[PDB]
Amino acid sequence: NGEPIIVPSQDVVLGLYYMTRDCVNAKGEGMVLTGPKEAERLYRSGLAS
Amino acid sequence: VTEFLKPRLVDIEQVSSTHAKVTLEPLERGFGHTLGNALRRILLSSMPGCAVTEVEIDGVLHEYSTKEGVQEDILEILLNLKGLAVRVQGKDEVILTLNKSGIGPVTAADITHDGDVEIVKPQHVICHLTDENASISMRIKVQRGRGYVPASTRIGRLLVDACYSPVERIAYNVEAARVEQRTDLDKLVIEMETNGTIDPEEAIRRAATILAEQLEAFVD
Amino acid sequence: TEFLKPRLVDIEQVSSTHAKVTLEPLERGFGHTLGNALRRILLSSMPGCAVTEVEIDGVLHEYSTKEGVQEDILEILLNLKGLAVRVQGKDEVILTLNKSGIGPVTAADITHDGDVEIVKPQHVICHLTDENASISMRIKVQRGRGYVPASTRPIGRLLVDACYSPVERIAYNVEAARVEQRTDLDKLVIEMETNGTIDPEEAIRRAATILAEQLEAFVDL
Amino acid sequence: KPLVGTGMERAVAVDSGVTAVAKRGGVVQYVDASRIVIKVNEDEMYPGEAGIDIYNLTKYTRSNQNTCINQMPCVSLGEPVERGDVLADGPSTDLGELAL
Amino acid sequence: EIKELLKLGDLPTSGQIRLYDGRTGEQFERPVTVGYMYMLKLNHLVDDKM
Repeated sequence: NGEPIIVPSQDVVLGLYYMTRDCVNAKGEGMVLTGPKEAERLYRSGLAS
Repeated sequence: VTEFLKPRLVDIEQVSSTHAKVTLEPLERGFGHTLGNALRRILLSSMPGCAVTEVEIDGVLHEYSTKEGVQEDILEILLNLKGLAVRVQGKDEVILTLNKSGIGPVTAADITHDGDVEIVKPQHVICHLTDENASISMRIKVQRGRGYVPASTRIGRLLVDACYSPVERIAYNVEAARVEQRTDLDKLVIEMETNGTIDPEEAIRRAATILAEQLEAFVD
Repeated sequence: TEFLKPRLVDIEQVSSTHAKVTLEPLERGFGHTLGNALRRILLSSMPGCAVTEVEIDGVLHEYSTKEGVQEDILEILLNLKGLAVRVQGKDEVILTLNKSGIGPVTAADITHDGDVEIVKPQHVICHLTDENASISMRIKVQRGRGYVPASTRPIGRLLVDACYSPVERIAYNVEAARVEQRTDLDKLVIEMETNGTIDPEEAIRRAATILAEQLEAFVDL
Repeated sequence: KPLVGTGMERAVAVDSGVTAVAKRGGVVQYVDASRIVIKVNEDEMYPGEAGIDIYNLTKYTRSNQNTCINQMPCVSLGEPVERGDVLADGPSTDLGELAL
Repeated sequence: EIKELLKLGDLPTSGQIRLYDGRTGEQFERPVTVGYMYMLKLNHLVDDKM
């Protein structure tokens, strides 16, 4: 058929799904950022969820 | 004996003036993580520098206010000021003034010249004037500190987050290395991007120096 | 733009195998950095002594028995694998054991040597169940670090895998301090459980020395 | 031994026949890594026999699948034993229970 | 009954505790199930198959 044969599953899918979920009143809510690098810095520092 | 492997091969790639990749080989089992995590933590949370802290605009009175004559909003102006790199030579606090009249871009080059204040990238865009008659004036506080102090914790003036450290991004990876008849060794790769105030290699030097200094009463 | 420097402020001893060390003061974030680095260095790099070779007068291999002895030769080697020795003036030593009579044979029966001391004399080695039985052996002890199986390096020589590491459990904690008149200083407490063959303060000094010598490379460019 | 079990381990270990089970009661006289000697109680003797039970154990013998069969004692000098008691363990047995 | 035994042993009655990553020293975000289990080694050895 015309479908791709390489496809992630299992732990990759669960990790990407958890990574992109959304909560309410988590730590760091309401900030305005300059870009993705600021988000990475804030998350790896420990100042944001 | 008490001798451990010391690396012999050091490789540096300069992607940009503010972008570096460093490779070190060979290490002993487990030492790549040990060095990389400590270096990353120090470079991320314990580096000193100068940054903008507080701003004041005569026309505006609140973060949600709207001023006629400017295409952008107050939030965008604060966001642009948040990423303005600068150096201070021999002081700790300083106030800067910006005035411009006309229609067109408003750029960091327009900042009034000072003696102990140096601009890193002059072609930095702060504002835009749609109308010829409109004009904007402001004052800027620049201080000294460490790490990253958000404005929320600090709690007609506006406060913005302060980025004292010159590090924009830092990351590392560990791979396999095989000295002859010993195929379980470490190879360390480090990726760094700074804000242009200092060179990334120079920052790595400061990080290593600080770490080696803080443990000095225990080394026998 | 200056940092205060930590110092040793306490060494609390609980027993012959349990110790606590206190470092004071630390700046923001340095407690976890130093704690994790030291925990990783301590669990893999400390040197120590271990048994590597065994001789027994009548035995040819470990898949056999001895008349009058309760245990197999293999069980005897397994027992011998867990003997703790402090060696002072060398990296090699050969100990001798001779015993007769009914009863346990422990480490207290090993011949006394001036430069060698045994930290657990009650360590049980084997048993004798007949009054006419006797045992006689020679034990070779060396120094090193890490884990060296006998597989990766005369009929009668018996080899045993050597575990040189004297450290068994490491934990650490970070707490608020009250140094001077500030309110942003911390203290780091390290708890270690060992086999009683290494002094804790020397271990901390050796770990710090290893870390500094490793860091000397990044200072240059 | 397993930390969590069902209670059927002793029955399998004993009915397998890989351990050594005492025939008559008494007391342990000589114990060794190859031999066990039991002195029989008076109530279980016979008019014309000495009263000594001798057990020889299997040491490092290959099985049908090229594995190892070995027996080791689990009784001490001078202890008393009743009939139907485990005297030594075979492979995969721990104090008379099946241990895989 | 399992929870009563756990409470007698001075352990949480959920079976989950907090863990830390041994490479960085950082704490995992959710509590993890930790316990004891019986495991077996089978007669399928890679030394006999390569």
